[PDB]
Amino acid sequence: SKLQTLKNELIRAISEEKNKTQNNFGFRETYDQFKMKDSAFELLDVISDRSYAPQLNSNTPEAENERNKFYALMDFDQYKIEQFGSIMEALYNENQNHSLIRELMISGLGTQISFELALEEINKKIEIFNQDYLNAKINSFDFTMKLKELKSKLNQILDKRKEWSRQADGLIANASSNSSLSDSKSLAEYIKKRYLDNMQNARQSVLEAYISIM
Repeated sequence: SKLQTLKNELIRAISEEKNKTQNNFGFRETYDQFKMKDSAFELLDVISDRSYAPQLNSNTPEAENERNKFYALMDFDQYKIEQFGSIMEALYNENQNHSLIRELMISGLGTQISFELALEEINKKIEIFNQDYLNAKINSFDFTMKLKELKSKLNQILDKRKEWSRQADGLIANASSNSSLSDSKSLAEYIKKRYLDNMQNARQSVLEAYISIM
């Protein structure tokens, strides 16, 4: 079966992606939350009743789970997270950078949440469609188009989650050596000009991809 190949490919790819997002492997959050406890994580409440959405830096298990999505965004790579946290900490000095910091954390954490919801959405749709085909509600051509399109959305979200991640690498390569030694304004300006739009667009793209699967 060409069809069974396609479907199994997909189910495996979704699985591996799902294992990733988890596989801490004894990854441990540092005590200062990679320099973001008293900076970036202070500027937001948990993204995923809303009065009880804890501060993202708090000692609650829901804030920890959310911070763990940020670290998944950065592949549980502790020094990359630290290098990003330290630029956030440099920016936090001037309260006029705070809304940039918040915007940056929304683009990233937002990218990861939509990513993981989309993986789950794709999985659900494969299952529904397979039953529909098992129940002979749909033929193999319809099942194949659906799977192809699901597969294409998977590729869009992977590429875009990676797009964000490389934005973050660029900024780290430039600024994690010296951010707290730099003019804060120039550092903010650099980020806005080089990185912010690419980050926000990675986020929108992944978001719209997830929306288009439901």
